[PDB]
Order: sequence, then structure tokens, then C-alpha cells
Amino acid sequence: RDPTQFEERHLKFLQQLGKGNFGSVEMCRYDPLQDNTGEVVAVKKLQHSTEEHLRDFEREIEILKSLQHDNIVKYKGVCYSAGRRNLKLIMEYLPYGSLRDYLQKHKERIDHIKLLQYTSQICKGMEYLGTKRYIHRDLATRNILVENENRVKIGDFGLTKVLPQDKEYYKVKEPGESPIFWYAPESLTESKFSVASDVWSFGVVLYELFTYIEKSKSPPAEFMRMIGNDKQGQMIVFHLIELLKNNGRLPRPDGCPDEIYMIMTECWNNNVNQRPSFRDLALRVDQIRDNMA
Ligand SMILES: Nc1n[nH]c2ccc(Br)cc12
Repeated sequence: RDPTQFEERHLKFLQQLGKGNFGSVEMCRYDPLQDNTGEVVAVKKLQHSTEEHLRDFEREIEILKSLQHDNIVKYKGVCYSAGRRNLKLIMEYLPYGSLRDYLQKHKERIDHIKLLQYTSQICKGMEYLGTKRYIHRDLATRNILVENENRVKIGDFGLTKVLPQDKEYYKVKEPGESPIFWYAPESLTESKFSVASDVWSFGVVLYELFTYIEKSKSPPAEFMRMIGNDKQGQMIVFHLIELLKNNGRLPRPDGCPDEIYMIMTECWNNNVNQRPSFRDLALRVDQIRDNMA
């Protein structure tokens, strides 16, 4: 029998874990003996399993399956439905949930040493991803999962794209729901996504971590304040682009160490080529951890 081949009939629903963009994730027990002793897994499925969505979902599955790293959620297998060929992605279940909820829950009880451990781990997952020429496009604390107190993993790849052989960016022609408050200026203006725009988003993740997910301090709350809460729909994007062009930025989180703040601000460079590399960020973060320890 194939362990990566899961029969949907044996999957028992336990609880809902999240909904992002097109897919929904559920906690399920794979219980073929039907006695509640089987493994608990996370199961991602599509809410609207159209032709086009299914095609994109299958590419996402191949992306995750190709990744093997301590800080990337583990692929376990796939479910296939008879007939129209609906797909479910089976992944390891990480019991402490999303980093966003985890931090929002425990707040400052998670100290700076711990936050920088998570930062380094996120950096390393992204650096590895980049070696495969994948662009995440959706790096945010809501897409990072907590395995235990000492380890986080990048947990969703629903927007992930593979770079063309000959280009260092991927251009999205018809944008869907976009996390614009995590987007680099060139992603907003030209829909260009690259390792460097992932670095920009990583700076926003660093901001998220050091604000402890204080709601009034979220990137959407802060950017909306800066452009004016009166701005709506497409005008938000127009004014955000103008703000960023004029070096409008998220503020330093209260109590943030200057060395960490410096990293955020370097990630948020309008000049794409001047943003740091994930290889260098991992080294820099680990050095800061070493100095603190
Ligand atoms: N809690 C989780 N464990 N594993 C997951 C995979 C994807 C998503 Br979304 C959540 C989880």
C-alpha cells in the first residue's frame, strides 16, 4: 500500500483550520480501521473546484511535494475523487496552529530571543525555496505554522509561482485577491514578483512579529491610516503606490531593537537590487541571536 495515497472515505473531519484565497484546510483523522486510532493530518481542498482552480491546485501540490526542509510543512500525499478528479492535499498537522494566532495569543510572553529564532527559521525556509526558483508571493504570519515552542514552518503555497527559465521575475497577468499591504512597489505597479519582492514581504513579517499582532498596528491598519481611512477600492492601491514611492513606511514597532528595525527598513528598499538576500539575512539574524545569547 502507498502511504501517499489516501482514501477519502477513511478521512474523518475533526475541525476547520483555515481559509485562504481559494482553498480551505481541515484537521482530519485518517482512520482506515475505523476505531479513532489513525493519524491526524491537515487536509487542504478547494472551495470552488473549477477547471482552472484544479489546474493551479495541482501545480501547488507539485511545488509542496518538491520541498524538503525543516522549516517547510511536510507533504504527506493526495486524495483523488472518482469521475471529475477533485484533489485534496494531505499534509502533516502542526498542532500549535498559525504563528499569527500563536503570537496574538501569548504576546510578549514570547521574548525577543524566541521571535528571532522564528525569524531565522522563516528566513531559512525562504532561502531554500529560492534555490528551487520558487516565488512565495504570500509571506505573512498567517501562512506560517507553529510545530512546537522551538520550530515554525512555512505552511501554505497557494500563491507560489515558478520563475521562467530566463527571467528573474514572474509577471501576474490577471491578479486575483492580492495581499497588497505585504506587496513590494513593483508588485503593485507592474505585478512583478521575484525573490526580491519576497524579501520585501519578509520585512513586513518581521514587523508583524515585533508588533505581537496588535490589531491597531497591523500592516493594513497602519497603511490605511497613512493614506487616509477615507480611501476605498482601487484608490487604496493608487495611494499606497504613491506613499511607498515617497518613502512612507510602517513605523518602528514599540520596543523593537534597532538592529532588527534596520533589517526591516533594508528589506523595504524601493530599489529592488539593493534589498538583502535571504542567505545574508539568515546569517545576520543568527549573529544577532548569538550576540543576545
Ligand atoms: N495546523 C496545520 N497543520 N498543518 C497545516 C497545513 C496547512 C494549514 Br493552513 C494549517 C496546518
